[PDB]
Amino acid sequence: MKLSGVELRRVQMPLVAPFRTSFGTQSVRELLLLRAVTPAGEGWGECVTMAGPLYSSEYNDGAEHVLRHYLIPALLAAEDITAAKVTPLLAKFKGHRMAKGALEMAVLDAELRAHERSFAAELGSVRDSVPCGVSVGIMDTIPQLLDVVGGYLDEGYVRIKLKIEPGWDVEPVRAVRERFGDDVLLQVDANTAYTLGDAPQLARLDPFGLLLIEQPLEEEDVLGHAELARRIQTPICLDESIVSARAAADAIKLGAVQIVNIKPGQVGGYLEARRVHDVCAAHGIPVWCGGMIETGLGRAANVALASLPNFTLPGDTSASDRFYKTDITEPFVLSGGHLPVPTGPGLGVAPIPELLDEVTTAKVWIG
Amino acid sequence: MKLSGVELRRVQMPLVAPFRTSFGTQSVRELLLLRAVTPAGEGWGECVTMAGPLYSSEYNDGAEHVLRHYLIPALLAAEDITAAKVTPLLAKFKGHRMAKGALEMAVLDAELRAHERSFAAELGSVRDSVPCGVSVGIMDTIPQLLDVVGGYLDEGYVRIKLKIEPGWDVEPVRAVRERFGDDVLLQVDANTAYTLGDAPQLARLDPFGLLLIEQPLEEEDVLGHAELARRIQTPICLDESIVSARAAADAIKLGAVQIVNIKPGQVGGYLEARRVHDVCAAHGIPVWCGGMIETGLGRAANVALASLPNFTLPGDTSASDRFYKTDITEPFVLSGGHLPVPTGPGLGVAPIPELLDEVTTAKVWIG
Amino acid sequence: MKLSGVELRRVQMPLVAPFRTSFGTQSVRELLLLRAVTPAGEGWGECVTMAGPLYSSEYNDGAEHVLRHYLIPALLAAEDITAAKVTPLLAKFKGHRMAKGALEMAVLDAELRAHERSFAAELGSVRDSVPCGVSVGIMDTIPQLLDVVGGYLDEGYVRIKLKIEPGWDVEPVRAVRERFGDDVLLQVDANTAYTLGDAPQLARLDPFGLLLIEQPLEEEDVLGHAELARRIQTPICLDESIVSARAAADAIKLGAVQIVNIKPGQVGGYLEARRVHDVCAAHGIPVWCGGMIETGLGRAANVALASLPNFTLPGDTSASDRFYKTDITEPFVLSGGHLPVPTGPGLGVAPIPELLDEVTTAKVWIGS
Amino acid sequence: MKLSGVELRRVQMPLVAPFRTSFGTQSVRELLLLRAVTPAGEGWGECVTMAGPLYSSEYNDGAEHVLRHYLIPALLAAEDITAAKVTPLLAKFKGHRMAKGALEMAVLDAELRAHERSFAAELGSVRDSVPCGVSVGIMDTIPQLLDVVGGYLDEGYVRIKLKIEPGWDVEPVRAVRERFGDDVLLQVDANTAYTLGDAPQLARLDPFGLLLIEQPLEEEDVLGHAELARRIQTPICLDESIVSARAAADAIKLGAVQIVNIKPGQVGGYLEARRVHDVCAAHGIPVWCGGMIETGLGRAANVALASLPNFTLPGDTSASDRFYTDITEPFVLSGGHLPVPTGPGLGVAPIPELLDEVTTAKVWIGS
Ligand SMILES: O=C(O)CCC(=O)N[C@H](C(=O)O)c1ccccc1
Ligand SMILES: O=C(O)CCC(=O)N[C@H](C(=O)O)c1ccccc1
Ligand SMILES: O=C(O)CCC(=O)N[C@H](C(=O)O)c1ccccc1
Ligand SMILES: O=C(O)CCC(=O)N[C@H](C(=O)O)c1ccccc1
Ligand SMILES: [Mg+2]
Ligand SMILES: [Mg+2]
Ligand SMILES: [Mg+2]
Ligand SMILES: [Mg+2]
Repeated sequence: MKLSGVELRRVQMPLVAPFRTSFGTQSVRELLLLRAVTPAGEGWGECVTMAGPLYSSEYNDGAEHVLRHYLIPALLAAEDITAAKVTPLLAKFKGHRMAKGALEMAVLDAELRAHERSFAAELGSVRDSVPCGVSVGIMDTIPQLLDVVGGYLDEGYVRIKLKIEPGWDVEPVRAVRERFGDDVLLQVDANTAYTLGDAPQLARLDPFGLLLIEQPLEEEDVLGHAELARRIQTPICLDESIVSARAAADAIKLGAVQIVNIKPGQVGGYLEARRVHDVCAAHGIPVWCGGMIETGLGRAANVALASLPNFTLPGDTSASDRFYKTDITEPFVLSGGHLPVPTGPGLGVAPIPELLDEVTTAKVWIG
Repeated sequence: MKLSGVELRRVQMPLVAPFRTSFGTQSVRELLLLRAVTPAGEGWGECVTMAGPLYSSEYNDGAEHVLRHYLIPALLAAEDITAAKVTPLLAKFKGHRMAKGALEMAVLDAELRAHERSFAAELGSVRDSVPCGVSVGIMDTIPQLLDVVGGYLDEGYVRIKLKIEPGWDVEPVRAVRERFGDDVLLQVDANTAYTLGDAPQLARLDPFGLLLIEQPLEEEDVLGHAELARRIQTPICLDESIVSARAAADAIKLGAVQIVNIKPGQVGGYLEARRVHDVCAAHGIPVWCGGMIETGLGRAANVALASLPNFTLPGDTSASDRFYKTDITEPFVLSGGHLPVPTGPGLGVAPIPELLDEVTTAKVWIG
Repeated sequence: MKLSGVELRRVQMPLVAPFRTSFGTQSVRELLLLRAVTPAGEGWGECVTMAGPLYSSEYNDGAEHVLRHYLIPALLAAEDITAAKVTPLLAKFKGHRMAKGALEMAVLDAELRAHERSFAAELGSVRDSVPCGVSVGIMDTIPQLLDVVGGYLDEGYVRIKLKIEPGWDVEPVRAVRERFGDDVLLQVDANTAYTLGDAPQLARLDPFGLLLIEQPLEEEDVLGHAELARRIQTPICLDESIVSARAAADAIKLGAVQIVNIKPGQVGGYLEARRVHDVCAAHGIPVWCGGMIETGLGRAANVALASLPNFTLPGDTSASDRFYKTDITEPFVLSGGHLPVPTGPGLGVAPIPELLDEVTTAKVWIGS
Repeated sequence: MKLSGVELRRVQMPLVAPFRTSFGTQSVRELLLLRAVTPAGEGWGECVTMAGPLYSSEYNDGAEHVLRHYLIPALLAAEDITAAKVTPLLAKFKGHRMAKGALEMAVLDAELRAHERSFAAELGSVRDSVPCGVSVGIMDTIPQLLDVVGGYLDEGYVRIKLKIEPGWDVEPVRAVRERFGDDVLLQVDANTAYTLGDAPQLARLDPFGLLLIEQPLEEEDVLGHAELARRIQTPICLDESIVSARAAADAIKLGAVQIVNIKPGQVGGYLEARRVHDVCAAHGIPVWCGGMIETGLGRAANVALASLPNFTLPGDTSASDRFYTDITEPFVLSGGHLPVPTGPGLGVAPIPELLDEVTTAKVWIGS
């Protein structure tokens, strides 16, 4: 396979409801989409960067620049290209895992469509549907949270994940546990908002039987997470820190993590994502799939990934209408708390051209 | 697809020269071959068991029985099969990794042929050819050994591996180093033939700068290998002990292994073999591909596997003519110390019926 | 003080000689300069990013973008500004340590000039001049390397650092040792080019008595460096991995490093650089100052930093004419293998406008 | 800058009420004050030594002697001095951290005023006010204590700290918890009064939700503190043991401490105090600022220091009217907080009428 070129497309899609996290409230999602063109056909990738560098150092403009001037040219200059060979060819470029992963996603989509093989087949799926949780952001009031959580439970989601913050942590959890019982799968995500010194306060969440606390401390404080694991009873889940299979290996060796959140864009592609799943499986560490408010493209790839054997916890693979009234692909519709693994070649979904054009704010061809 | 059936075939192929290890001399390789047939097409698998349970608990007759009465029936009874689902379907059957791996190899060959995809593509190859070492057995004299080793170096092999045993260790290595110099990649394999108490004698191998010592102690004495690593300087390579990705993870955690020999049949298939490669890579542990005097079928899958990124030491992926004057497939011919990674769909090679029938001693159809 | 604005100036400076490292041969150094303007006066900062993201994830264009659209706007919106408050104000922007460090450098220059205090005073200098080593890149032949090393020793540099790479390691070190003796302070830098599996080959460096092997493995493989340290004899020095005081603390706790290279831009500024120095001092770990082929501006701040008490090994603070025939500032001239710590307010140095304009390829004003 | 001289002053100041700790009952605080004179201006330093060697080996008379005959001469003999060079210049004198820290304090005030820069600026303050706790000494009865702490809570203090001793520990804590509730920030300090053999009693303090136990065992028993920390559940805080940044580093490496009390005079000055803050911060260890019943001079420097980012627990930086009247502008509590001074240097200076009023001795060491 020789890479003919890549179309970078900048897309803006409005959310049905604002989503508030430890670093801001967002009403519209700005995305970066890649259409890789090979003699065999087209392939699509999605970048999980956002407008600004508030979640990680990568953001849309920087991803677009590094892709346009380094990564895509490097692949275009290669004598032969395959999805597996993408990593060695872009290795001399330090960092930029989300851009690399988006590019690899597009390459792998094209490659697999050429072989009439799905992402689920290539990654090694063993399930035909995946159980799906939902991630509920920070709310302004407690009743407002209880209402949103009850609505999502009525829709059939099998797990609730609450974004927590200093000043908004023990109370919601208590409110949700009191109104909805102890049998609901409940977990929290802190987005690096705490410090090892906040260990007593986080221990106040022990009686509520959460499945996990996701990334309480800073991205690079792996040892601090191992220390925190000794002081609380809720299992520690790492997200922002898990950027590679080697990173998961090291965090496990150090006792810093008991459950791993695999974000394919964050680890540099779905291939590395499978590798993270595999090392965690070898060490007895459960994994689940993380979300980034993706379109149907990334959502489809994520459902494929989430059907692998060591995904023993429901992922952040919600339905399309949880974020978008109109997805740019075939919509993902919740059925009994589950999503069906796509079966078509490649991603099993593709942009609907009229819908994609209505949300396209920019496009450029690199060739 | 749905598995339509499996042709189980017993093959007897004579070796160019006897091959002697700490547990016996092999002169005729008795093998078990599998032909899986689906509506999509054919696939070939090879079992690496031997006639008797001298290397492991698995042997040809026992493999045939467990395949015929448990594994193949279980796969035939599934509504849908994929190479990835072979492991969950055969999970209720404890053990029998080599038979399972052969069955998976045949299913995967058929699956990949249906998609016109090579083993190298599915496993994640990054090289078009692999560098090849050779494994030299125990000899009667030192001059014999020196002549055989020089003959293999003149053929262009890039690494020499010496089978060692009590009474045949320090002297052959000294002889090889004195006759051929310090630049030859040299390593030894003992096949569990030593004991922790023999640690001083193995330390007598320190001055010669071997790459590794392969399986000094027994299959289950992993802790003993960690102790041996504290007592000797030559890096320790585990073979018979590496039966799964979890086994490798555990041995790495215990400081029992610094280089891993991946034998796909021994770990239960090529998919598990890739998982072992990935687990080792996350821990900084180099891997290389192991041999079992396979035919061109297993040899082709081995070359594919050995082209993955963390196979950073030359494997036991020798040419066909080091073992067989003919071989049942298109031969693997050494060119500049390298073997070319097959590019055809599936294994990229298939049996030549004329030759295969000449060496078949039994065949049965299970469907 | 409120920041009135920042001038971003892009500069292109030709090198006296090519400089080759594990990721390329460089003939011209492309730089970012920041001119912070406050009611009290001016301050200068320098970014240590390079043209492309070959050394780290940050590169010139990306640094300029994040500065222009996030960091400088964030500071302009601050009611009160001090160099110390730069870190909390930019905390919500993850990463971009080199851009942040350049901005903090400019703010700190302005603040210290407003208070008539030098960088050396603010950082805690204890000596008036610093000893200087030199970093020599990969060469084409061994004789070329021997000639360059002898020439640099004749200039009076007190330490030699050789860029090493797979295939160009044991031989250059053996050659330098044989010709120039056992008393030359010698050390090597690999720029992440090796792997734990390459441990035997790096052990072949054990007899030549190097001070350190700098960053043999990847940035994020800290455990791998501790394990290499168990298998070899030369002390392990971390460079690319030391991005913060917390990073240094963790590497020391894990046994991954015995000597730390402090690159102020790499850790996000000179205040964090001091913090790294203090952490390493508290654990008995020597530090030395790292270079990024900076102008006289970054060089002045670097010698100031390198005059702190725990910088007990010569840093990559070479003289100006080692890289540039004409520095944009007053030059730094080697005197007996030392450079003098500036004494003026702030950096103790400022760009000479005729010289700076000759090498300026772009400039933009971001302001209120 | 060339030190012109230092005026040594003995100050005797009445406390609002006696203050009792496990090492004695206090009725008047005798202190030692320093007036450094440089050509650029004046600076004031305070020594935290007390009348006798009851808290540490340093006491007022001995501090004055080592200053008058060794430390001040050494600084006077120097061509150029800066606050930073004070430590290297007095380094050949083993020990005497409190005297050196006071001398450094005065030199730094003079230096900072000469550059019209505050202490908070040099140290790197990021907050304009700091939250203040109060330290309550041993009382004669349980109700007597409750009146004192309730009065301190009515004044607006945000944390209550109780001095403990053999015979005064579980009971005062139970009383405060039941009378004043579970939301009061409460901690205890033993001043080395217990042993590892007393570990059982200190385990009885676990149910009441204290923030920490300050210095249970002797200053030099760091290992015993790590042994204790395994055995009890309330966090361990070290005070007397933290005498340098290297000492905090060593205690953290040994697991002997999770919260550090930074006493600038005890660690040898405010510069070292900042270094201790930075070391703990790099290790994820919260710090808080400690008091030594200082005047407004030490109180101003302590408030500045306590406004650095890792002071995440309210320090012993109580209001001036908790002990005194003060020889500077009093520090008046506002909503449980004190304001960080903004003037040059300390931002405060003695009011001559009040300073002379309490001065018992004066001597000039100079040129
Ligand atoms: O369902 C979805 O798509 C979202 C789930 C989600 O919260 N993703 C991550 C996280 O776990 O931090 C995230 C990342 C950035 C902002 C907000 C959230
Ligand atoms: O090139 C080849 O196929 C041979 C390499 C080799 O020695 N394989 C293994 C081993 O490591 O014990 C083996 C195991 C059992 C019998 C014979 C060999
Ligand atoms: O003398 C100087 O300024 C340079 C010294 C030096 O080598 N700096 C670093 C390094 O350590 O790799 C570096 C980083 C990137 C390119 C080239 C060098
Ligand atoms: O509020 C204040 O200034 C005092 C707080 C305090 O108790 N300081 C220390 C200590 O922690 O042991 C101390 C030292 C000497 C005597 C009495 C107390
Ligand atoms: Mg998360
Ligand atoms: Mg073997
Ligand atoms: Mg370096
Ligand atoms: Mg105390």
